[PDB]
Amino acid sequence: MNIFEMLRIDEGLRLKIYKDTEGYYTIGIGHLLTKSPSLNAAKSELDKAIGRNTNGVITKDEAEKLFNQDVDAAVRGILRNAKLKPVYDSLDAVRRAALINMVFQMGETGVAGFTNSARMLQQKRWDEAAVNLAKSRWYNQTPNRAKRVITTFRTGTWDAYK
Ligand SMILES: [Cl-]
Ligand SMILES: [Cl-]
Repeated sequence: MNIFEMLRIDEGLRLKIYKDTEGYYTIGIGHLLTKSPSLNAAKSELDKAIGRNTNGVITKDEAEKLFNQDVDAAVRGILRNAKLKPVYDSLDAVRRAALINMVFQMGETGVAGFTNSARMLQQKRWDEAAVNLAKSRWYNQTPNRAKRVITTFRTGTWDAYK
């Protein structure tokens, strides 16, 4: 198991514009297009992302292309972030995947704010971090995905994904 598969499991694949758990316009593998309520605006962002007039629909390859960009962007974001980078460098390969997942989902900033859990992760207090991570809107809104992510940080294995 790796980051791509992991995220593919958490986000799914949709080739047609859809609304996310928050009600935001999305396409492919969790690619947020816009926070605006307008489908038009969404479609326009989509066309700009793909580089063609899509009319709200894309192919698998297109979706995968957005996905590769998005993962690349997430790692790079962590790496440039002053609060995140150290957390990331302190972790093993599996747990690094867990942190990338949260960032892909909630953005850097979002993640940069679990200040207390970050400290705990850096000190390698797994059980503690997992508890603290659970006290969050994140966990309350997407409890099943969140539990998968937290078990990965707790255990250091891919078990939640098997
Ligand atoms: Cl884009
Ligand atoms: Cl969920």
